[PDB]
Amino acid sequence: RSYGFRPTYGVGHQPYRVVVLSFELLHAPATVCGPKKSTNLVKNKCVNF
Amino acid sequence: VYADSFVIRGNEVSQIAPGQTGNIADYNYKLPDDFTGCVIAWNSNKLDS
Repeated sequence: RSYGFRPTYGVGHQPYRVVVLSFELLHAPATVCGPKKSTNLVKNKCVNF
Repeated sequence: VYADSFVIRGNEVSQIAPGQTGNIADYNYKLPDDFTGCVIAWNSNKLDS
């Protein structure tokens, strides 16, 4: 069956456009994430890794 | 449960719907914008003419 979109319809029957994103936070080689820069790897000291 | 019945001409049958205006949607029969339910119609030429 088909829809019957028309501009004269009121809010609630008008067509809307929707996009939904999906994530999954498992243990795997990461490929995409936010903008940040790394730092030199220190060792044998108490740091906030 | 609401029920109603009346006789009209065929040319003004498609006009029986929310959001319509004109000959039958303004002088004879009007329905609200948030209407819910169903609409039933059939031909009755052989017993009403």
